[PDB]
Amino acid sequence: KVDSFHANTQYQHAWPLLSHDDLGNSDQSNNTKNIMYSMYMPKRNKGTAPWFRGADTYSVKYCEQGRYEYQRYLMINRFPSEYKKHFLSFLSNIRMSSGSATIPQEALHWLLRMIVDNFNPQHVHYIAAMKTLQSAGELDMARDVWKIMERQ
Amino acid sequence: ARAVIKRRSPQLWGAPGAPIIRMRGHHVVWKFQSYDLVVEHTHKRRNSDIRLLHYLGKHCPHPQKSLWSPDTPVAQDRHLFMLTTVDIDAFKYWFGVKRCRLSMKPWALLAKAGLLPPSLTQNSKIMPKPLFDKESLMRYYLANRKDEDVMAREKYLNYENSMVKTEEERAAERPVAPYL
Amino acid sequence: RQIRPYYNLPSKSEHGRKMTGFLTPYRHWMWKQNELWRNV
Amino acid sequence: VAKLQHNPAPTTLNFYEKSFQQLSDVQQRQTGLLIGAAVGDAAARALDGYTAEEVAAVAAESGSLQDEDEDPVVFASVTPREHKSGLLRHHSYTFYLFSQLLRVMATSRGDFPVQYVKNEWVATARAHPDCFVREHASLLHVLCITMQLPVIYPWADDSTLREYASDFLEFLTE
Amino acid sequence: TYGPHKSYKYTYMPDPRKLAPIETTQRSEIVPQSIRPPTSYVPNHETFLERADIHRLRPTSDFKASFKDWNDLFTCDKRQLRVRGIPRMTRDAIRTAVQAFQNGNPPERFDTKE
Amino acid sequence: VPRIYYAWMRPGSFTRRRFEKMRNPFVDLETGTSLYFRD
Amino acid sequence: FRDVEERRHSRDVVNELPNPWYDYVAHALPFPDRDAGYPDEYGDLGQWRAP
Amino acid sequence: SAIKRSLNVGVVGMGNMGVPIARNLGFKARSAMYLQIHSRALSKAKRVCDDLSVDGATCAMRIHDRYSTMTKWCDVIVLALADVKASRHALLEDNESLIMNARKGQIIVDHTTVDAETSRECAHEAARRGAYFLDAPMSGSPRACFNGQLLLMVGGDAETFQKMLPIFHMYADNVFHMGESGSGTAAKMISQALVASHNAAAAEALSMAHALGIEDQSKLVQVLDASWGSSTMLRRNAPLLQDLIRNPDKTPPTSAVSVDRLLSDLAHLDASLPKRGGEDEPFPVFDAALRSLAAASDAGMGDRDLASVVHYIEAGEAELRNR
Amino acid sequence: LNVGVVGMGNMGVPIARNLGFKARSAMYLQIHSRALSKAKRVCDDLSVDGATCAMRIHDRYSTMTKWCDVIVLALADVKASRHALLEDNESLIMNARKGQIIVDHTTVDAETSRECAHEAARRGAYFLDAPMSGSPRACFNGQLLLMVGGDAETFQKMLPIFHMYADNVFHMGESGSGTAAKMISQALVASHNAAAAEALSMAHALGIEDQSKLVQVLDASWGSSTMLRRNAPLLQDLIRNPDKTPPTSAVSVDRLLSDLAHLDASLPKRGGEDEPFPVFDAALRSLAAASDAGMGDRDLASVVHYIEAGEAELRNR
Amino acid sequence: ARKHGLFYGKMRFAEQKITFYSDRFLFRDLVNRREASYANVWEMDDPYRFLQTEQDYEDYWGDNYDVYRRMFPEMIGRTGEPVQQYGQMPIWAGPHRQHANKSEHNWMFAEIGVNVGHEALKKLELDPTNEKRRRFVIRQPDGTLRSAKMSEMRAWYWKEEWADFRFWAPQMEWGIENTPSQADFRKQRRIQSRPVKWFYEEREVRWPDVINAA
Amino acid sequence: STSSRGILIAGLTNRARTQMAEGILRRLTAGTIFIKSGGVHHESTIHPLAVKVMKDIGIDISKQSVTSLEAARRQQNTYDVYISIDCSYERRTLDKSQPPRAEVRRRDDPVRYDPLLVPRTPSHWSVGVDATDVRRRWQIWSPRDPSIFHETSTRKFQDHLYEGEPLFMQLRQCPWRTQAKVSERWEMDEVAIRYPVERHSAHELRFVQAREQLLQRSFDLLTKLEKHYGERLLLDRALLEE
Repeated sequence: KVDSFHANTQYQHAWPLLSHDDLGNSDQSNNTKNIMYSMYMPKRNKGTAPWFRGADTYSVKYCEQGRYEYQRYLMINRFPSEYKKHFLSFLSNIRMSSGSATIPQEALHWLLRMIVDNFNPQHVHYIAAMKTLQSAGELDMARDVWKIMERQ
Repeated sequence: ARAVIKRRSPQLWGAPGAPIIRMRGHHVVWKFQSYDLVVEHTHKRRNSDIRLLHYLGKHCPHPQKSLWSPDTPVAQDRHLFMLTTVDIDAFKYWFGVKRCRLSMKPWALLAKAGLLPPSLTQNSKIMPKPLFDKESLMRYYLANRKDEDVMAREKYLNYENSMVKTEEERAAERPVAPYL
Repeated sequence: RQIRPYYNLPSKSEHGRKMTGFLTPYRHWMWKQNELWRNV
Repeated sequence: VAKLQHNPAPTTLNFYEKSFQQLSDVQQRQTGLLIGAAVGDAAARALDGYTAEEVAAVAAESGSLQDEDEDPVVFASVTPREHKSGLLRHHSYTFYLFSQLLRVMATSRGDFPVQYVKNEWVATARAHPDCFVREHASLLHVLCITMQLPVIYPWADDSTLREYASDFLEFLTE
Repeated sequence: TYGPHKSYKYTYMPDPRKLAPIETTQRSEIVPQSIRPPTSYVPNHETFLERADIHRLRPTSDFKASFKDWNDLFTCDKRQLRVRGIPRMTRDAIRTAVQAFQNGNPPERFDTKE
Repeated sequence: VPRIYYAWMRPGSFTRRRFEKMRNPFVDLETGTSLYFRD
Repeated sequence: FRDVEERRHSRDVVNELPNPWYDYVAHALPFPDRDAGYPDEYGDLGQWRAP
Repeated sequence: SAIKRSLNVGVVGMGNMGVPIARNLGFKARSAMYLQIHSRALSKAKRVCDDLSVDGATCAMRIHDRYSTMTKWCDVIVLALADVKASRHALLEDNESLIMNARKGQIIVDHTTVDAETSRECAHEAARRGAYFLDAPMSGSPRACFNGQLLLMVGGDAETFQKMLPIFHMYADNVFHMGESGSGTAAKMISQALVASHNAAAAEALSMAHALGIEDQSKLVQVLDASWGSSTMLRRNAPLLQDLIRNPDKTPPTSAVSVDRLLSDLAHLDASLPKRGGEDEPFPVFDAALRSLAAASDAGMGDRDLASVVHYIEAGEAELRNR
Repeated sequence: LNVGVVGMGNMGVPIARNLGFKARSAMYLQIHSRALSKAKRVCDDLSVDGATCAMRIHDRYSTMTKWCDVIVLALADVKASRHALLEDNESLIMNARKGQIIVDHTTVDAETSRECAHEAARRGAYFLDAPMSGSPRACFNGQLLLMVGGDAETFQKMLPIFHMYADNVFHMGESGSGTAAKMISQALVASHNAAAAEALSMAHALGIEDQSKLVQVLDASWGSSTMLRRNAPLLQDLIRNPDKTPPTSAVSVDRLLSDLAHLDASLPKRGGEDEPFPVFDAALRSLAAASDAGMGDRDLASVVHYIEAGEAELRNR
Repeated sequence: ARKHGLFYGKMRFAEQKITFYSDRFLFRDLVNRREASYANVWEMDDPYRFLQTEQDYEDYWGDNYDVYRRMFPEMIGRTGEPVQQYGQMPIWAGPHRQHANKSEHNWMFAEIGVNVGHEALKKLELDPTNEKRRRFVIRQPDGTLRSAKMSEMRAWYWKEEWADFRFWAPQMEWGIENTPSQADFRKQRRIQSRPVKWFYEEREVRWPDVINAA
Repeated sequence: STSSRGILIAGLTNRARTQMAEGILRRLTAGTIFIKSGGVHHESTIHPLAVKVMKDIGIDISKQSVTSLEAARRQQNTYDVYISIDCSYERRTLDKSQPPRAEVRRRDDPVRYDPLLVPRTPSHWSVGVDATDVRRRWQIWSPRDPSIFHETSTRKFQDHLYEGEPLFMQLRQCPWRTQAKVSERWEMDEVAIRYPVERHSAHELRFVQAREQLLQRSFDLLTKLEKHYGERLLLDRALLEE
């Protein structure tokens, strides 16, 4: 009896192929009669409607830009005390001895973080990195440090 | 370290303690409950505006039917789906360099992704746990022991470095006739 | 947490904990078997 | 046109059956070279050493066939003579040495120096000395290994392909 | 045909994923549930239950009559355990003791009530 | 009054003409309609 | 355990296939390598908090 | 030659047990049938199609109001009506009846429980026409149809039975080939007799329990189930039987399978048993169950559940006294 | 606790063996017998096969009752059970303690259980009756049906003891409902066997040849029963070859009729001159006709030949 | 499909974007795209040459046609991407834990963080040719690790409901107007990809010198 | 005249191994006892290779039928034996289109493990539920229900696409094997699905070799059941000699 009572009061037969709109306008057949009804709808909705920007695309620059092309050169300013603090911290991190919990690659990593943070590594930082990597036996990494200096 | 301890949520080694991957829930009926893999302190901070250290991802514990069945149907692609988003780079950062802790529920969830081995508590009820004998273990080790240099080089490749240049690459990088 | 099996040294004290926390030498041995399976 | 499933017929036969539909026209042949080489080698494995008269004898002996059951030669159930191990149970040494080059090419993602695979091939040779002496410096062996290279760039002039393959042929003929 | 559109297979144009089949598989397909036979230490389910009873708020020993046999105790899941009418804590204690026995840890723990 | 009332009942529209027909089954649509909304 | 597992894994063929999730880390840097469009350095009509 | 096509399967009855068959076929066709839905009331047929479509089918559906269109469209037909009279009207008696108008190779299956002679005539005239007829009485509730758990006792050509197994397995779990030409009807007849006997036995047993003073009906059912004697009919009717005995004034509920249904089914047995010359009375307990069910039906309780027999055992005995 | 077994018939010795085996010295075991040599033999056999608890052997109900806490009777006949429980001078229930428990497993009348329970309640003890159904091999293996009727808390106290020799133990209610459960179960078994005979005879009359398939059809349909599932494979041959004598079985027509003989006494009145029992009475008619034909000890599948006689008494009476 | 009493409308433009009459370069781009585009594309044209089998034809055109046409807005010869598989890392626990990772459900994981999850970069982030794909992974209920299919990968971004039935890229003009012209991180990336078995073994590698054969 | 209330033979499919086991048990018991063989998925047909291989020994299972044991699940407490035929959990593959995987070899191409470090399943342990111990639970959430049609209804397996869910299947557990008096699990590889390249002769040889194991297993089961009930069940005993 429940199935007998529960009839299809919800759905309606689909749209035929070339059917019109509920306002009577149509595309490719009814032209300049079609009206725009986006201004009758409420100005704001408290949650995106199923048709909210469903089809939206972006420029091809976004998908064809190279990597790191968008980074703009801005000069970060900091106090001289901050400069001294950060330079000493980076030098200590570079000079941290390997073996226990740090691996020799970490000296090069900490040299590169100086660059990525918009710091100018000093000749003392370069000397420390080369010395530590040579003492660890990473001569190729030492030459990599030299090449980083030159590229800077 | 409180005169009267928080009886219902005790911990180890005080606050805020080491970072930990927990599977945080929401104050919602189970019917909509979903979890989020977050990195946080052992003693949950509900004082600062910063509740957690990093948001690794989200997990939906309710299976969803495969909406993608027609697309190149592969073996058993119609089984229900359990959706999850995971930050693998941040997870590797916090797991490796920061040596944070990992709860068993997140460990089991991540073992499904190929990022970690099956958990210690994901024990099959069938096989009993092993029984060890020093003599048999020694016999096996001697029977097939690796050699010093191969063992050391495998360890070095796994932990210390993986970009070791060949003689050919060193020669290619080596500068050429003009020398300027 | 630490398991207190019924068969370790009991403290015959009525002013504290009724079971001590020591253990029989068998419990020492089997605990290693669990320790090793955890170590792998 | 879909028939009634009185039995639990499988929706898809192979994992990559539907994946091969999603390959461009040229990519289908690019992949087909490698997959067909593997399939042919795996079909020929069971009868690798058999002479022409012996394969004919196998075909004659296996004379029970249904409508389209199978041809006895493609994956013959005849017991092989040499017991092998690892992949050699299903593929020849030439294809063993072929697959390592395929893997190196796949991980390399395009053309690459021969040094990326010199050592893989040398380890294979050290592992299987008898097959190494039996098949090394052979025209068939070298050509079978080297048919791969064009798939790195299906349309390149003969000069480009030959200069590219000169290094691999150098090492395989040394 | 039933629908007004004699041209459409489905008159209501349901989403083609409404009709997508849903396959299924049971945890039994993956792993079985073996039953660990009673030992001399806990010969029967009542002994198991009284051994599991250690806590004053988890009176597992009050429900020896809630299970028919060793296998009935060991096969009943959390849902049937609740249906039989057991408190939350006693239910969880019974389930955890059974699972520990399955994993190889018998119910051997010191009664903390005193 | 609905929010799309004006689009629905704008004179000369398909919906407005249908309403006019259903209100008077045998009007002359070219001249039998009303410009205004007033009832 | 490790040695038996490693010999088994090497002798297995399917698991020799590469795994992008376990093999490497991609972009361990603090910032994206390309511009996703954001940020928008301009307010909005409903927004009074300009800076 | 022919053209690749999807076999046309039609469903005729659509009673309580007819529409579940169509729903199962529509859900499980997977676009291989182009199902047909015949009904005397085209409103009823269209309602079935609309509900099935909104619930979501996997095949197209065609509504039918008269048997000629069904004959010409369907390749296979399944017919599940209420009464043997309606089955006869559809299959043989009507001017445009299916069997009387069957095409070469067409297949017809009946699930309505009809008489052995009716099935024999249907199969014989179908064979004359050249088509094939399988008499496939079914057992199981509409709930069992929804779950896909029905018994089918098919009698007919083994070739056609094997060909039609894929369609049967869409709404019937236990499908057996009892033989040919009425074997299924005989099996269903025996099953109905057994059901009646066991229902009477269970009613008497639970009355015994109440009289002896047992109120733990669930525990009694458990003991019987684990013990040497227990029937599916007792397990089915036990709760209702106790609920109905304990308060004797309570009117029995109405169910799809009813006393009139059993009586109509057993009338075919009364017709088909032999030894009319010896007045065919060798079955005492079956006679007693028939008596009690007849008393229940005469009591105006013929539309209710089979459990109503409790209130009418003694009425049947009084009728026996009146002999 | 001290549990003592007194029955020691043919079905009682397995109870004593199982109690001794599974006691594991956790509960004390007592054995009583009418003759001491038999009980000495039983204790010797149990010890030779393994005895965990010291066992004591009794010739007298006085010692039996004044020593043990639980008494378990597994006797042969109602008269023997009544002798043990009430009418004896050293009667167990008469001399019962204020707290000891007595259980009876022999199939006695509802009224017998009534007097037993009433006297136990008078003396302050708890008596609950648990008629048993099964085979002696089922007792050996530890499978039995016990349907106990009595106090709920005492039943709970008795659960562990029962499981030592029983698998399926149920509580049918208070005041000796176990005997009613056993009695009604037997009546229902007889009725289902009769109905199965009818169905198979009718199938043969209709001329359906393949009974192998019809057995599964009936088992999967409604109205199925274990009695059909059991007697079908024999009945098929027995109806097509009515000449062969039905084979002997442990469960017999005489046993069913003896166990049904308590129904008349347990029912309220027979003077109504009518049967409020159509199916059950029809089954009884055929069972009695089979017994009077010299086929009493044969199988339960013999109802087919005497169903026709099951109508003569209905017509004449 | 529609429901009762909702009076659905019609959408005239797929998206809100600047018209092509507003710029000389947008006008030229549209003219070139139209010339490279069809006007009416049928089941026989080039874009459908990937339906090489009659079963492919029937399954594409019979049902789930909406799904197939919506899997990608642009018109290509694939309607999807091939799947592949990944190797499972060695479990040192062994057969004690080989039973894990087998479940009743497909587990899908999609990567997030910086450099991932940007809508503007969608076509580049799920492009197989990109070194930095989003690395989706599916674990099957039988423990298999596989990549994701194009639709599963595309389901993790914002909805995109439109199609292009007339632009077919291969017929773009070439050689008249369209005549395209032209640190050690790349070496380091090649080193990363390169096999490293040589570390265990100018001392150039040579074939084995056979000893048993002498 | 037997004391057994029946024996069930559960399987995932009821095509080849369950049918052959039913035939062998029926022949050995000479039809004196009830045997019901069922599978979880009934949408199948008895395999012609199974029929031919059973004929080669003398039993024709051609009359039997593929059916599921849903009816017997409601009565599971009455049947006395619960044989369950299934594949090994180690070689099991959820993809029917592949040969079985390799077992774990204990103690050189396969890696052989230590029996102490990787112990086997103890044989004295019983099985609670195997793959053959499940029951189908059909369900449907129609949009015609006004509570399921509402936008915020959780009776769905999706969101934003449609409402409700058409007829779908789910498998429940039936942990009642142990309720039976004799429950056993028989480990046999699949035989009803042909490997990608197999030839009919080898596909039939697999059926034959599985028939041998089914025969021996049924003989052992009947011996232990004879010891259990105490009666004689190997009434035929004509096949074991060969």
